[PDB]
Amino acid sequence: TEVVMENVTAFWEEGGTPVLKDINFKIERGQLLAVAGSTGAGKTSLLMMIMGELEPSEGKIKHSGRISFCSQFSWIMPGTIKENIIFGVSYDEYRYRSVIKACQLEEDISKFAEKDNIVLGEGGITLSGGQRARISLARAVYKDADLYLLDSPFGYLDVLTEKEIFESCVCKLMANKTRILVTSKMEHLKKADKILILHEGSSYFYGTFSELQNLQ
Ligand SMILES: O=c1ccn([C@H]2C[C@H](O)[C@@H](COP(=O)(O)OP(=O)(O)OP(=O)(O)O)O2)c(=O)[nH]1
Ligand SMILES: [Mg+2]
Repeated sequence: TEVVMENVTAFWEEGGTPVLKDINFKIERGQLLAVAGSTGAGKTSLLMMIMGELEPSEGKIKHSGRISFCSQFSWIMPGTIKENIIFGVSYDEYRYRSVIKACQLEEDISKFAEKDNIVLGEGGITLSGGQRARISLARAVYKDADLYLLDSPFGYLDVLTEKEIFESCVCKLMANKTRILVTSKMEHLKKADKILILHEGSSYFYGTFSELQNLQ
């Protein structure tokens, strides 16, 4: 097992409403967990618990290894698009090119005369929301880690682009890696090894897409 939550309850504020209530799941090494649910349901908070920024009041948690986290709020720091993606990690041409292809960024980059040395975050180019989201995803996927926490990374993307990048990046490029993906899209739940649907902190559903279809 790579990540376990067992009867986890947690609070951001002592004496408040629990942000997570009796949460249970298990991910084996290399599997994909999809975490779904409405705004405020506790999805980012669950990721924060895995990253150690929120401790459980009840229950047990297991996880080891390096984490790579992709925030639901895309961000850019001053520097080239290549510097933003490798972001202090050692550079390898093949690895970098595999990530930008999987994130459909080779298309965007090929159109600039400076190519991967185009400068971001310094008042020149103003990136679209979709461009910033794919750069942020690429940054998180480039990092070598044992666990990838991808919090709603497909912001500003149309449904076909989202589908293509989910398949090329999350399913193929990252096929060997333990992944938690916060997402609500049907294909992503169908392809995940397990699904956790949160509602107001509680487990609305936990199991597989097939199990949910069998309840209809
Ligand atoms: O530092 C924090 C983060 C969250 N909350 C609260 C706000 C909210 O009532 C609850 C759930 O927030 P979360 O960000 O975990 O929800 P989400 O499922 O990620 O919502 P969204 O889909 O809008 O990202 O946790 C806090 O009090 N403090
Ligand atoms: Mg969130």
